[PDB]
Amino acid sequence: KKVCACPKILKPVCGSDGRTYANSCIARCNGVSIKSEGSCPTGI
Repeated sequence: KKVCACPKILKPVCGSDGRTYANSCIARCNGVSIKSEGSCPTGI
């Protein structure tokens, strides 16, 4: 099984699954799309 290696960049974003990613590249490798900006909350 292959997997993407997350880069060393900062200012993460929120995918359309409702989870945090270091960039759009990572959400895409999980089958998610970018939705909003910043680190996403746990749901609180």
